[PDB]
Amino acid sequence: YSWSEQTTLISVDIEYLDKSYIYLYINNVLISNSDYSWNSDTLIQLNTTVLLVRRTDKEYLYIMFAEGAAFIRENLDVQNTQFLHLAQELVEGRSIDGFYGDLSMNGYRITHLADGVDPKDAVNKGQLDSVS
Amino acid sequence: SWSEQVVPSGTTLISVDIEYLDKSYIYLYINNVLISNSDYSWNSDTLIQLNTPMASAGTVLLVRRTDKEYLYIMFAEGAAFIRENLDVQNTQFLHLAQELVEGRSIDGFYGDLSMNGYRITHLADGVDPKDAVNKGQLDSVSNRV
Amino acid sequence: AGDFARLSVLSQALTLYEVEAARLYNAVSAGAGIDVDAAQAAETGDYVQTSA
Amino acid sequence: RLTDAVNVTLEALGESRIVDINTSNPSAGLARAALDRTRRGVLSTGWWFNTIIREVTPTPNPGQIKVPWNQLSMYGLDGTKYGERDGVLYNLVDQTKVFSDTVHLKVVIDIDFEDLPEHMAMWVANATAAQVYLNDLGADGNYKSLLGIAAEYEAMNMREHLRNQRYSTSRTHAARKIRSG
Amino acid sequence: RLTDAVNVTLEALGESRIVDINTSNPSAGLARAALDRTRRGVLSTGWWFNTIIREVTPTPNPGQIKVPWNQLSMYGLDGTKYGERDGVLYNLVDQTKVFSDTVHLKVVIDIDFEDLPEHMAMWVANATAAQVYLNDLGADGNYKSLLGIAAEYEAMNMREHLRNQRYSTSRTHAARKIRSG
Amino acid sequence: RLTDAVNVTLEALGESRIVDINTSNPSAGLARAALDRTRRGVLSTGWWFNTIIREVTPTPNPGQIKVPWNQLSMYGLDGTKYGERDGVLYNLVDQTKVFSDTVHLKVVIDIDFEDLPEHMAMWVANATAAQVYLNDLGADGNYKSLLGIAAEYEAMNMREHLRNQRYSTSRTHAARKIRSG
Amino acid sequence: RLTDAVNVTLEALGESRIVDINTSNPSAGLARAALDRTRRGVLSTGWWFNTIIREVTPTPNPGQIKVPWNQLSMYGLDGTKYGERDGVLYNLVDQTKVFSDTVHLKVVIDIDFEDLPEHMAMWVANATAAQVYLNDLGADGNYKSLLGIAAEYEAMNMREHLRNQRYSTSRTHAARKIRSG
Repeated sequence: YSWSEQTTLISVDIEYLDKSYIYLYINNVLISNSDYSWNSDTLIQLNTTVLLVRRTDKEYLYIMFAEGAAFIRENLDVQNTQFLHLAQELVEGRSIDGFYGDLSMNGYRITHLADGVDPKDAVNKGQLDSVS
Repeated sequence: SWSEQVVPSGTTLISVDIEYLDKSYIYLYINNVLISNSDYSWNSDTLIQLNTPMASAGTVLLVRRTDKEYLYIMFAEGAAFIRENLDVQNTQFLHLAQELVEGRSIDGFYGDLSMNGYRITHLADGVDPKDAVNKGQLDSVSNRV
Repeated sequence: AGDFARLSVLSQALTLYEVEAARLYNAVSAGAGIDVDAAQAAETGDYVQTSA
Repeated sequence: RLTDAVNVTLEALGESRIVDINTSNPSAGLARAALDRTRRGVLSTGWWFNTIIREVTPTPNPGQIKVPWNQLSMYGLDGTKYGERDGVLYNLVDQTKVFSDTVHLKVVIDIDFEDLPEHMAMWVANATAAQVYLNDLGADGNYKSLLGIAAEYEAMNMREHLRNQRYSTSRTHAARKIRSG
Repeated sequence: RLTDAVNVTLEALGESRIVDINTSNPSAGLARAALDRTRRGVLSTGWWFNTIIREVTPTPNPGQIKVPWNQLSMYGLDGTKYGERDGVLYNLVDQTKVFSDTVHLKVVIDIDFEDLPEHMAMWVANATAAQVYLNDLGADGNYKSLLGIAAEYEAMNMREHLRNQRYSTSRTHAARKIRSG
Repeated sequence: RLTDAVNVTLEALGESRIVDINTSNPSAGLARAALDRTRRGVLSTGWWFNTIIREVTPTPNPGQIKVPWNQLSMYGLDGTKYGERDGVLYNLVDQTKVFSDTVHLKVVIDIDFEDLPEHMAMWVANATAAQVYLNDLGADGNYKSLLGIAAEYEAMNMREHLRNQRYSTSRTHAARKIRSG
Repeated sequence: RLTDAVNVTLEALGESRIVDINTSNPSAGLARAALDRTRRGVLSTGWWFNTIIREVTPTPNPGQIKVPWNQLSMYGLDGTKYGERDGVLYNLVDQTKVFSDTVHLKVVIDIDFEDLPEHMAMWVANATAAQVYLNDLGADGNYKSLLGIAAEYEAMNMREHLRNQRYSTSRTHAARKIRSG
């Protein structure tokens, strides 16, 4: 609901609050926003796999209210949409990039683990059985 | 949302830079050990003084955890719907999203996690039988066999 | 005694004035348009653009 | 005296003078507010009837100091800068509110408009009238004349301040004079 | 005090001043926005109330160093260019966010409009009023008078700043004084 | 911060401030575009938070170099002039795109409007507002006042740049100082 | 970038800027024509991005020497006047098109408006806007302000050109340096 994975024109079906909130990935490589332009709100044209990841900033409020400023009903909706989207990428698992504590998952197994190479990485039993 | 630093031994003044909504929302950790609120006092808004100076140099951690019990501003019971009230109410949610993203607030998962073909890197060595293990301890088994 | 005291005060003032005179610093005017990034190096007599 | 200042301000605009201060006239309260703002702005700098040198010790075991007086500016006699947060003393550079030892400082208190010297009060009243006229009826010859009157009263106030505070050559001449004795 | 400055800006426009806080129909919000912008711009340069981070040793695992949220400008005490990116310290010349050694930096913070000295507050209010008047009522003699008043208040602020920081000659004369003893 | 700059630009014209950036207001997008143009034009010259010294080697057997970063200007530390054609490095005088050895160069990157120092951002915002006012409502006293404000913020930015970059007499004095040691 | 400069010229005229490329009803074609003419005129003089034909030995059978198509000005390194006629090298003083020996000439080429440094591009855009404004809306204070902006950008361009070409004193001091060693 917050990320899309799919040769010059790329469509953007996921909603966003700003164009700069969308990061484009080609073969798990990030592309700077200076290398492509937005033809429309649902079309990205490159200068010359495709993954789109949204990441709303969490340092500033998107809509700042000021005393003596014009107000419309949609301002509250957009302000709420900011937190809604933030929770969306929180759920999709593409936002959290690590942990700083001990996970206490009670009697549940983790699936689809890539084989580690650095001996500090975790290991699946696809290698344990081979060793055994 | 949080800050970690190594301070020399004998330091009592700790300076915070985290923009908190309440003084009770700031948690002080010394060497990964939680410090009771009775062991330190707030000299000012951005200064924490320890009752007893640290005996030895250690790491100081200043995790913030927003109290997600009730809405900070309840509009139906007297809030005037003004600029600062809305700003603080949205700031609560923004802060909560911040600590949730930093990843220091999640303790465990009650379900089957799925890394989807991605390694769980930088995993510490297990100590308990129920704990997970890394490739480092698989090396001993490979060598013995 | 009074002459010695006056001489001491004058000598201290002279020392302070010499310290003030020994101070060296270059003031840069932004409105002039001098290329400070290239004028700072100079030394060997380069061609630095200025709007003055 | 305050009523007289408000009447001066009203005369500058050309409106009707008031005889009862704290009335319901819209321009009466405006004059009082402008006078208060001008007074607070102008007394911020140290004068002879504003600056008092005081030393306050933290009453409890080393902690906060609640700043007394109606302070306007607060200079530190020692090598520290002081502020005023939440009504208590605050170290601007150290970002702390608790002090261990006694602090010596020179504080510029605020003076009510009824208890300040005549020249200073006239200067404040005329400056307020000039500002109000400039804001209301625009900048013209009347504004320049009011500014000139305010400047003359400012010169009188400066003369009073210099007379009551003897500022002579008595800083380094003490060393050259005590030796001759 | 914020309402007082908003009323200053309203008086500069010739409109009736308000009493209730931020619950007024007339476009006084421009006054608040201009006041905030002017305050940030003026406080951007280092003044006598700015903090210092004497030593922040980073933890090797994250590698990033937190900076105060209300910071405005940062200057490294040593020869390094520093800035903010995502709320943490940033190396401009190296384009990196990680640090392995201690950093001594001087940082300028932002101050709320009810928590700053009287002279600086008056300067900010008068500059905001002048800017709003220039935007709305044009550039006439009133704008010039407001600019002059703001310049006078800026001069008073500079006087206060020089009073708090004793900028005497104590840099190279220290060597001569040590030689004399 | 960008919304605040756009609001400053709108205030200069006298229109209504916006609270939601990236809206459908015709003048909102104009302000953002003018701000971006002014920012790119002004950051082209080297500053302390733009210039980074980097060396890039041709990754394959001697061929083209794809230039990274969001470069604005590109000076060459060696005796060659560099350009940027089709997103890769280009030798302006040699008219070639393939390099044999590693190249050392000083590149001036571009900085987004949300992550630049306060003084520089204020200067850019006020210059954009002045330019927009000049283009829209013509050249008058308001334009000159806006230019003066922009010049003051330019002076503040220059002060910050000179403070963070220690530019002292340390070019030829090293030869006359190491010999005395 | 070309559309950005066209929008600069449109803003100078006070009209609404466009987004689509060269598919606009309003007379923005004059902006493009003036931009091209100004770019060619400015680039006519030698800048730091201009090529050199170190040696072109002609084949005796045709006798003619080809020159770059996008050339603007040509200067012979030796004492010969050169120019273009029918796309080949031409001898002005001899009025002949054939050559029997090698020629060392310095040639200035033309650069597309999306392929030139930022400062020069901004100077060209602002000069085009000023010229279009002078042609259409007359010569008022806006024209003078645009001319001043163009002059500032030209000064920045000159700064960049002097930075890229180190024009120190290394012509006659080489003899003294060789004598010293």
